[PDB]
Amino acid sequence: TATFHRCAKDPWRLPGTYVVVLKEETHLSQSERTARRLQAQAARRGYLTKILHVFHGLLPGFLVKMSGDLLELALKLPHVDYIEEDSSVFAQ
Amino acid sequence: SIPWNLERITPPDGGSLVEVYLLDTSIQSDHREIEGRVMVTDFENVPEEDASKCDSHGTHLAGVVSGRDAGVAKGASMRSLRVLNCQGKGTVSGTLIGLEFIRKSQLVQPVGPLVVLLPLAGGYSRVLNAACQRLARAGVVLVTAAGNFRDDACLYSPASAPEVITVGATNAQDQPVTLGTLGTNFGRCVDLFAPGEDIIGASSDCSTCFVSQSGTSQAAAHVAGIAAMMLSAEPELTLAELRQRLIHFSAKDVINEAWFPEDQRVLTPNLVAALPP
Repeated sequence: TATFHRCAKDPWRLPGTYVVVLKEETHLSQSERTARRLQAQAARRGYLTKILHVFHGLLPGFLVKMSGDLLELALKLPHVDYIEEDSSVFAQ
Repeated sequence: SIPWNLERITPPDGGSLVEVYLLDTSIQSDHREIEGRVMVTDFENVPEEDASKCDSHGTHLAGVVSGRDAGVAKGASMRSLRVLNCQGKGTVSGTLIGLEFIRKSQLVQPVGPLVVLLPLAGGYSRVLNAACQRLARAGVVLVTAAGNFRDDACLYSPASAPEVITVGATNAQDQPVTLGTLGTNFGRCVDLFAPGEDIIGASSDCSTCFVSQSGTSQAAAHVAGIAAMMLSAEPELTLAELRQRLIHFSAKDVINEAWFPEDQRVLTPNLVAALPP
């Protein structure tokens, strides 16, 4: 059910860092457990991951530095709404 | 004499009941124009680069909102978060972490109405639009730059988020601002325009220096100042009522729509922001 999104302005993409957004009403404790689950599944497949931040207050989820090879696996995690590749913003 | 932009929005050191959060570059908070009016938070989330130049953008915009000599809402207080590096570049993730920091700060120590100024843009982002929508639904007013790409603002974020007040830039002839070969964005995602050409404001080159700057960031900073004045006079306004006030007090049909691409003329609001009397 979860979908993947990346910036349409290809030079503004920042591959290798992803925002995993969980469903509305997902609690911080569930977000932290989902992040740990991704780390454990990725390590079993030989990939190193890093949880840079865990979100709560506006949107539930987390920021992860990992290979995009893990996106199909990450989209199957419980509570996932969608995943977005990080991208640049600029002073106007 | 007075800067053209301050005369344009004038049909008292107002906006004192509102705090304006600024997500931008580092700021020279000791500049005489903004000293004591900008509180620098410990927040910093910036990407690596590819002090006077580092703080140029944010120092000027803080001056536009609340500056002693050239600010719009001289009574408003500001809190700054650093989400743009020395080259003016940030990330969607850093901006999300900053918006969450604002909400957390508000829950810990509530004050009056909050206005969040986002003088930045990237490509259309589902997550950035969702974080903005959630913060606006929580009761916080968000104002963003329409973008400087001479394009439809709906293709950029946070400009494309409907719950955010998206501001285009006009010049002293009330015409859309040109910025090199590009210029202000336009289209149905823009809520209104505001002065954004040759805006005199604090320069981080020296404690009392001033410089003129152009862009949709400057236009958005005018609207954040006008919103701070409106909310300080009528603190109970909802976001919908505030948007209705901004439209009501704007100058109507003064922009020559011929500058916009043909199909965008009916979709772009012909409104230039102004303070209430």
